[PDB]
Amino acid sequence: EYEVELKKTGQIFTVSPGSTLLQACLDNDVRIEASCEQGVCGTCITPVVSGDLEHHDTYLSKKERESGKWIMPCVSRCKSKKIVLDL
Amino acid sequence: NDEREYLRHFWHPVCTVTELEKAHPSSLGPLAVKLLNEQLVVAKLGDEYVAMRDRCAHRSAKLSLGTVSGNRLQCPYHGWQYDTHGACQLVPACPNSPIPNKAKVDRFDCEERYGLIWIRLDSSFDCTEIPYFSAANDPRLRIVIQEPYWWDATAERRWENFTDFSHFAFIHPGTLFDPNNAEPPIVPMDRFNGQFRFVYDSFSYTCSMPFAINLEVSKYSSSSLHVLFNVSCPVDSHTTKNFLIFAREQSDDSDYLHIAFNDLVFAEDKPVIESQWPKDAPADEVSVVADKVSIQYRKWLRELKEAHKEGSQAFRSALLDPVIESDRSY
Amino acid sequence: NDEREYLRHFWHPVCTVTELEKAHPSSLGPLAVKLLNEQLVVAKLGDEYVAMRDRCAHRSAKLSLGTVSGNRLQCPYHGWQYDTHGACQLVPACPNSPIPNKAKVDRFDCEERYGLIWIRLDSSFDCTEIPYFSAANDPRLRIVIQEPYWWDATAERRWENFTDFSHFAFIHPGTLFDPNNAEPPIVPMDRFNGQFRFVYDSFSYTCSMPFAINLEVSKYSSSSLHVLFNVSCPVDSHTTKNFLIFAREQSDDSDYLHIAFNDLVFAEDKPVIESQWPKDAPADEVSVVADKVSIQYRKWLRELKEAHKEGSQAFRSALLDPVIESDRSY
Ligand code: FES
Ligand code: FES
Ligand code: FES
Ligand SMILES: [Fe+3]
Ligand SMILES: [Fe+3]
Repeated sequence: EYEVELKKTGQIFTVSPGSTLLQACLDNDVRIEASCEQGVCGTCITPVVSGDLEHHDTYLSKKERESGKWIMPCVSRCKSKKIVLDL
Repeated sequence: NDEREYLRHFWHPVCTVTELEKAHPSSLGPLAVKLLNEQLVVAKLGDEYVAMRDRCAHRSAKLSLGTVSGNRLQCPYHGWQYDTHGACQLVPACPNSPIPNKAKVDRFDCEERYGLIWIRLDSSFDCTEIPYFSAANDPRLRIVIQEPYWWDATAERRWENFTDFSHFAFIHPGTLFDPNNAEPPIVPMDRFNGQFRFVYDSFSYTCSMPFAINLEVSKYSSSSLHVLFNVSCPVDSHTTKNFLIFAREQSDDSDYLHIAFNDLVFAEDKPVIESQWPKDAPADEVSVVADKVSIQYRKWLRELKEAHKEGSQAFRSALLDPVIESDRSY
Repeated sequence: NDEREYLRHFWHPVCTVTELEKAHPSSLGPLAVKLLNEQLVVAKLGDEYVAMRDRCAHRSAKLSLGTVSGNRLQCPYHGWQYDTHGACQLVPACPNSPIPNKAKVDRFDCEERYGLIWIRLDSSFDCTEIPYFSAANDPRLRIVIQEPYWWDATAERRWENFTDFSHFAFIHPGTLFDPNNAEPPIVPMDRFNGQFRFVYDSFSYTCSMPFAINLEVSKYSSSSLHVLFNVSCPVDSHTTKNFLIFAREQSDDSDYLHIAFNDLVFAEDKPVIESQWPKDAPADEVSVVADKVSIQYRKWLRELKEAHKEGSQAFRSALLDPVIESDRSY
């Protein structure tokens, strides 16, 4: 019910249980685009290095979802404990 | 201008067969046409529908003001004749001199199907086919080919309107809006064999990418089925020549009962879709969950764009690799 | 490009009120308008005249094709509705989904006065006000609002024609020329409150910059007043939508007597001012002494254009700092 995360910029922070990964990111001053803040437009797509993922979007193909290389932070989350985004 | 270069690998419809036969009293053409800003001429040379650049290699006159002579297109100015490969075979002023090797105009893949004439400007990836029309061959079905209709909108925007669900209540209240089934669903979409496929409840789409839609409406199979086939010719950056062919089982009624109805719903869309600016969809449009089809459509066109830059094999994969989202089996 | 950027800080008239009421049968609008190459839509939402960019945030339809529903402007395509702040408050396709935060369109300062609708595209310098019309509120006078008249000419050149004293003998010989007043005076011109002020004998000009002109005339034919308020709207690089309101003390005669006269004066100007090329006056025009009004006005605009670059306060100073040449007080 809590997750940390890292970057290629080294920054690291925590998603309190009431937040979207996206809101966590913005709260910590990560520039990350958004529009359909439900999982469809796809502009918030961001890339993943590590971590185990749950998708709730309707943008990523089943194969894209099964590759841990992408995530839509507006609606998706991490069930692992850490997740590293390549940003 | 080369954001639209990938479009040259696809087959595009440029005219109806009856437009070519009407064009010139000979019934062989020539007919001038414009596709992705290219100026082309179409003509029947022998048993072939031939498509060349509408510009003669000699003094740059338009072959579309010429005439078909036997199996050749004859320029109207000094009478040069061009064969089905765009090579000059007769220079009337020096019939005994050699024909310069450059005496040649570009030729393009030109094939008829479904009653329309399709042109493929760039065949070098050898991996695109003419869009799919479900109702051809099926002999239970009467097939009508409406006159082409022209919109001041792009093939992408016209495409998206034809596959749109959210807009019935507002543009087509009198003609298409079903007030009990008022709100649109989200449906799984498959990529298969270069086509998008998705269904409703029953409407079944088979959208051969980029610009063709094949819509099979059945009345829960009880009554009888109706097929709409709509394809957009990207004439230039702002314009579409749009083709609608429709087939129906129930052939006992008047063709002009349907032609008027189609005509009506198109007249309802045209002024809205033409109003959209900028004409090409910029990156600041805000979507919501009902827009799944439009987003998925744009996702794939971008991939086809990038795949094209990478080259032939990349493009073949992008277009033909299956991407199944539903339970239907292939 | 952005050499006209400073003009966005002023209030400009886009339409008469009747034009908006006439535009759509509801009498609430919407009405499309072009101001400095910007495409906008104007509508009466509740008690407010609202101005938005004429471009939906969903898929970019023109909201001017839409309809006013409640206190919102409803898009023609999928019926998103926008409140007085340009925020979408209803997405008909997913009513049980939250509206995206980017689901909004740019809104502009929009205010009615004198029977016209005014828009201010840029409010950041917060120091401009709607031009001054001397005959509003004065209950002794009968005000008339002519229909907008369009000229293939810029707002700057329209203004210079209206305050010009040197053309009467040639363009308006039989309608405004005074034989034994054939040579124009040079006059004191003051800057007050962001306005040019000057008189001539009387004729008392109060020109709120950049494009408004308020001319009071205490007739040598009456001992009673007559007032001309003319304001050019720059719709694009080459054209203006021009407004004329006039008030008169002797209110007993037909409105059309004067309407026909004004319309005839403009008819005499129009061809000549349209012929002026380039549309924007270049540096190689050679002024003379009698062009004092032309010169001071180009000078003030040039200063204002510079001031805009150096930021908010330098602009507010160039507009509002007073400069007195005559012997009057204020
Ligand atoms: S913001 Fe559009 S899908 Fe996440
Ligand atoms: S231009 Fe074609 S023959 Fe001279
Ligand atoms: S484009 Fe305006 S609501 Fe869809
Ligand atoms: Fe439609
Ligand atoms: Fe004049």
